[PDB]
Amino acid sequence: TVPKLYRSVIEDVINDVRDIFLDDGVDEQVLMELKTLWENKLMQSRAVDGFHSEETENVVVCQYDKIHRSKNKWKFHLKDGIMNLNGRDYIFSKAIGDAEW
DNA sequence: CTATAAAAGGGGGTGGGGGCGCGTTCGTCCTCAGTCGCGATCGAACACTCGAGCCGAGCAGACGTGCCTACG
Repeated sequence: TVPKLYRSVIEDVINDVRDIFLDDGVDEQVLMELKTLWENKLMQSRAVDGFHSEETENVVVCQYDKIHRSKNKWKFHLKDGIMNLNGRDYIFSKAIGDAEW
């Protein structure tokens, strides 16, 4: 669920930045060095298992719809987020958060 | 202990008042036509002169009538 999105968006940004670099004048081997060392760093971080491998706190970043406060109680309407928990990573697109302050 | 409510303090915004600067209007300046005083000449009248002409007086005389004497 995570490497599928990572492969799709890394090939998306590669096939978009091809014209960006060749309109800024550099060799295609420089583009290849970008993608190659970028997957080297995904090897180095050692959190998700994928392709180039076979060849600090818990932060959740996201977006919100509404944060509601009924006096003590908080209600979070979070959406489109990438969680990093227990070392590993997960994705979500919706989250309801009940919070006692 | 944590949450909610109420109270107090601080900050911001709006309104009012005061001060300063722009604006207005009449008292004070600025010509300019109509008229006064004086020389300046001009026309009308007035005083003086001078001669032309007429009139009266005056005087010498003539042209007559009457009135009176030496000669035939």
